[PDB]
Amino acid sequence: PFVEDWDLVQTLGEGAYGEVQLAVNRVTEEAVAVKIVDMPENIKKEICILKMLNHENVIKFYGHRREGNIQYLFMELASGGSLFDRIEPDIGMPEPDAQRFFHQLMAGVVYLHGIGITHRDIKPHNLLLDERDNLKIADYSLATVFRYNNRERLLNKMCGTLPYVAPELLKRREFHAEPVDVWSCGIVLTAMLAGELPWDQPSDSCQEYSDWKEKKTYLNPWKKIDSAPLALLHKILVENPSARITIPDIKKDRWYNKPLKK
Ligand SMILES: C[C@@]1(N2CCC(c3cc4cc(NC(=O)C5CC5)ncc4cc3Cl)CC2)COC[C@@H]1O
Repeated sequence: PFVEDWDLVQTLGEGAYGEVQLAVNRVTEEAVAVKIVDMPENIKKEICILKMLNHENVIKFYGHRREGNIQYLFMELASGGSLFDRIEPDIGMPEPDAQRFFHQLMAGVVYLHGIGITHRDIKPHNLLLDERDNLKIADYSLATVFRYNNRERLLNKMCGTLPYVAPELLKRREFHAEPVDVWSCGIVLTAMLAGELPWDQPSDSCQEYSDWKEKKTYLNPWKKIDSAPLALLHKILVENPSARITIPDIKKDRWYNKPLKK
C-alpha cells in the first residue's frame, strides 16, 4: 500500500480506531509513522489537539491527508519502540533508567497540562522512545482539553486502561484531569521498577488495592521496590485526588532528585 509519495512498509501497532504503519518516502527515504483511520468528529478533535503539540517529550504531528473515507495521520517515528518492551516481566529495569524515563514523562505531562491538554491513557504502550532513548508521549485519540481561556473544566467521561486509571474515575461523577494523569504516571513508575502491575483496577472490591491502602508493602510488587522510590509511590498513589501529590511537589521528592548510575 501507499499514500501519495509514501509507501506503507510495516505494521507498527494497532488500536480501536485504526492501525499505525511505518511510512517510507520513495524519494527522500524519510521514515515516519502514519495512523490509518477508517470512516469523523473524533478525528476532527484529535487533529486539532495534535496541531497544538510542540515539545521534545511529545510525538510530533507532521500533517494529515484524507483519501475517500480513510484519514492518514503523519507523526514522528520513534525508532526505539515502546517503553513496554524495555520492562522485563517480574523484574522491571535498572532504577537509573526508570528515573530518567520518569523525568522525561514528567516533562511531557507538565507541557501537556500547561497547554490545557490531558492525555487520559498514560501507560508504557503509549510511551515511545527515539534513537537516543528519549521518551515521547504518543496517541492522542483519548486526549481532551481540560483548561481553555484559563478556565478549568472537570471531566466526567470514563476512559483509559483499568490497571492505570485513578480511583476517582470509578467513584466520582466529575473529577479533575491533572491528578488522573499523575496517578497513571505512578502506575508506570511501579511497572518500570517491578515489571508487574499492582491491581486489575483501584476499586472497593479489589483486594490488592485494599492491601496497598492498608500499607501491606511486604507484598508484590512493592517488596521489589527500594524504600526511596516507594516513598514517592506512597504520595502519588493516594486515593483522594486532592490529597495526591502534584507535579511541582514530585520535582521536590527525595528519589526524583537522587543521583543514580548503572
Ligand atoms: C493503541 C496502542 N498504540 C499507541 C501508539 C501507536 C504508535 C506507534 C508508534 C510506533 C513507533 N515506532 C516503532 O514501532 C518502532 C519500530 C519500533 N513510532 C511511532 C508510533 C506512533 C504511534 Cl501513535 C501504536 C498503537 C497503545 O495500546 C495498544 C496499542 O499498542
